[PDB]
Amino acid sequence: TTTTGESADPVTTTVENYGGETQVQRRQHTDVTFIMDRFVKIQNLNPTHVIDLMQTHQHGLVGALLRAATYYFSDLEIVVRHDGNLTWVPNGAPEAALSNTGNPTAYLKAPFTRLALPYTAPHRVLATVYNGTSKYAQLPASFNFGAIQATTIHELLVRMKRAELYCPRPLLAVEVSSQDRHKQKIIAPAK
Amino acid sequence: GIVPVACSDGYGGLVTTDPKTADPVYGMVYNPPRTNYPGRFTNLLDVAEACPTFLCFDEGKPYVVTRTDEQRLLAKFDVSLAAKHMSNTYLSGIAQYYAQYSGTINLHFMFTGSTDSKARYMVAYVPPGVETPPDTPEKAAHCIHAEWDTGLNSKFTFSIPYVSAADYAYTASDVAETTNVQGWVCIYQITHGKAEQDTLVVSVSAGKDFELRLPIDPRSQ
Amino acid sequence: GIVPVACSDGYGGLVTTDPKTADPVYGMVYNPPRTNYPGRFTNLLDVAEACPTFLCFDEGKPYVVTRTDEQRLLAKFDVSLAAKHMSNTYLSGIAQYYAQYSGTINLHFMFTGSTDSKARYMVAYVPPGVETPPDTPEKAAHCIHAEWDTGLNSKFTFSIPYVSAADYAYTASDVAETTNVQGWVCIYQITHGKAEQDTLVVSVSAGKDFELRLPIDPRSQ
Amino acid sequence: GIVPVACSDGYGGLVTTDPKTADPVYGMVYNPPRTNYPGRFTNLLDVAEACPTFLCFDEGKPYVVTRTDEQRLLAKFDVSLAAKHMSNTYLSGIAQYYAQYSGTINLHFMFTGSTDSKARYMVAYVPPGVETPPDTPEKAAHCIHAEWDTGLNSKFTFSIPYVSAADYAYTASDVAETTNVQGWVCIYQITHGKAEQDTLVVSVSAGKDFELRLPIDPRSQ
Repeated sequence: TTTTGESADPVTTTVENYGGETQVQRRQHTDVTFIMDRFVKIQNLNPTHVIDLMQTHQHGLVGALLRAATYYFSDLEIVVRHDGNLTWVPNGAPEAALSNTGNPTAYLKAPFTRLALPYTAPHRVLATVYNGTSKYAQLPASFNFGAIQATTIHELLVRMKRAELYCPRPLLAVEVSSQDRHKQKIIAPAK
Repeated sequence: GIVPVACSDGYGGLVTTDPKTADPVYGMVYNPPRTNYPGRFTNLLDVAEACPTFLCFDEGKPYVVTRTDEQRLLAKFDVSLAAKHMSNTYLSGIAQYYAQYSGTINLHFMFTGSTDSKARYMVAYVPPGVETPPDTPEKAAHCIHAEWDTGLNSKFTFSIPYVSAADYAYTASDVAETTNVQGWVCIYQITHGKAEQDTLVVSVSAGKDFELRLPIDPRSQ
Repeated sequence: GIVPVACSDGYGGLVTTDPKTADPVYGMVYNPPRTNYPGRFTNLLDVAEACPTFLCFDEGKPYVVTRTDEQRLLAKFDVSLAAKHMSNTYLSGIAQYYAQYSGTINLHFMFTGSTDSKARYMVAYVPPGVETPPDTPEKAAHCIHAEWDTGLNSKFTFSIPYVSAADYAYTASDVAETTNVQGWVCIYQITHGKAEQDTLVVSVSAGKDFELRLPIDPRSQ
Repeated sequence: GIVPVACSDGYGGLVTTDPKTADPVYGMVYNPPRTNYPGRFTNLLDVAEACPTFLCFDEGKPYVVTRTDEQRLLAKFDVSLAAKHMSNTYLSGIAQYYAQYSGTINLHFMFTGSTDSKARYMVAYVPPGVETPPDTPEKAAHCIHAEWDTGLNSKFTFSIPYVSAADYAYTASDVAETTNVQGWVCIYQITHGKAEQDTLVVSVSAGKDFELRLPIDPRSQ
């Protein structure tokens, strides 16, 4: 196909043009809700921890995909390996509240605790980038899913439920020195 | 009496990708409305189809250019999402998270020269089976190819066909093997007139039937 | 054979707020009747709407008063359920147990002066964006405001509007931030006649669309 | 309250052959099509019925031959899937994985001699009950037998009947017992004309009602 490139209108040419035939495509895997729907690790933990999806690794499957969007929305599931009981408080709660049983508190039960939490921010959607301040770089303090507290938090896993992404942003593969390909060991039978 | 159950060994463990849901603990939460929020995308490939991103050539230029009016191989690259030239594209950004693919990959060529500069280019798909790529338009003509003039319309799009023995190909590469290298794409300049400093910007996007298959988390963390 | 079940890891623990019920152990208990017992309330906000409680000013007085007949800023307070002036109100009593709110907060002004004392007041809602509150009725006039005379009717009610960037605001405060301070309310006296020792009693209640959102237990125990 | 269950002792363990399925962890996988792929077989016995394989005689020859024109017992073997002569057949390959069988086993005899060589053979089924097999056609004639000429048609098929006290027989053998040795098959040459160096190739396949019963894993691993 020949088109006026400057306009930037999308152009999707096909194999048919030179006698080929287009082949049926199944894209369930690339579906946003599906691909974001899985448990991923959070690395920097402390006995008192505020749930911030931006804590996900920047090159992780979810971490990178989340970053490749400007705005997002979702509910959540968390898995916590903790010593003592775990207390969670919603977005906007005083840190002091994590000390009280009246808030959702889960009594220890091996090997860990898995919970379903609702989106609790005061905004219609959240962002992975915010050009400006929230005070009278970092993101505004209100961009969180609440906080959790236990005597010791050994592991945290987060899972995005009902994810919605908006306004996509750059997503990068590892850079290549070789100038031909990026080569690495693909799994193959032993012997 | 009560119901007898067999708590089964081998079942019950947490699997990071399981198809179940956790038990809820904080009910009755109503969210602020977000009806009709703009720019939503529901499938990564809708985006990869509509937004081509740039290829990377010598010295990281999203274009090729030649000072001689003779036939020249302006650029050649491997048909791999792992290719050096694709390393900064959104398509490759997305593909690194899937083990396999199949389908059409579309190349876009945009001429940026002045009104007084003309050129004629050729693009060829060289399947695997030859030791090295054709260095001349004559030898490459015997492949699936397209030729085009620079004129009123600055952009030309070409589909790199999926032609392989297996129904899917790996997105990653390892060493020259049948499942991870599907040939080369060669871009030639047949000739030009007064286009010594003028360039051909190249970008890539996903085709109508492009497909990515199996979710993976291979980045070093 | 019997039913196979997978006792799942991560489930089963007690959560103080879970949506299930315990197993019963003492059945057949019939209670004394309490049909039509008086004064029942089923939602805290029904009470907060119908029963205004007093604000707290200098030296803990539920009122303001000025000895001069000139224009004066009688009082100013932060539009925060955490405000010093609101600290003894039922609305703030209720709000400390919820993380967020939105909606109208209603102020009530009652004049207690003698028949021979008259005054004219003004109340203004100053949104965030200005460094400090207006010290004069002239400067505050450019805001959303109401003015009123003292006459036969002793009470005047005014709605402090919910105007913010986000759909909800925090009930608690931390430091000057966009989510926890929503401006000020300024009460001025335009002038008065023989009202040197006469007062204006102020109270607050919840508006038609006032709403509290997320249950919390933040008090030191 | 919740459902009361009795986690039962003696249940729950993994059994390598249980009739249940595991819990899934990687959904939405669509396979490359393999519609109408050739040479599919769904039951081992469909193959064992249609593809006879060779018996093994002296010095591992899939045939018998005699240099004398007189009556001779060309070969005798035990009616056992464990027999030495059956040891290289597909039928025995399959049977070693089942504890019992019943049904018809078919023998195939193919003459490979020249046009100028003729012969007349006999095959007999000797049931258990006699100490040793008949060494002559005369003595064996009193058994279930078949005789045939060599002519235009080179192949002759004969069914070894299932005749036993029990309804099933063991596929394996241990020592002379009623459940593991079901007699002998004796192949004789009644006479021949100029067939000194000519052979009779023998193969075996499963009959219409041949059946294998109970899956086992008895090979040394």
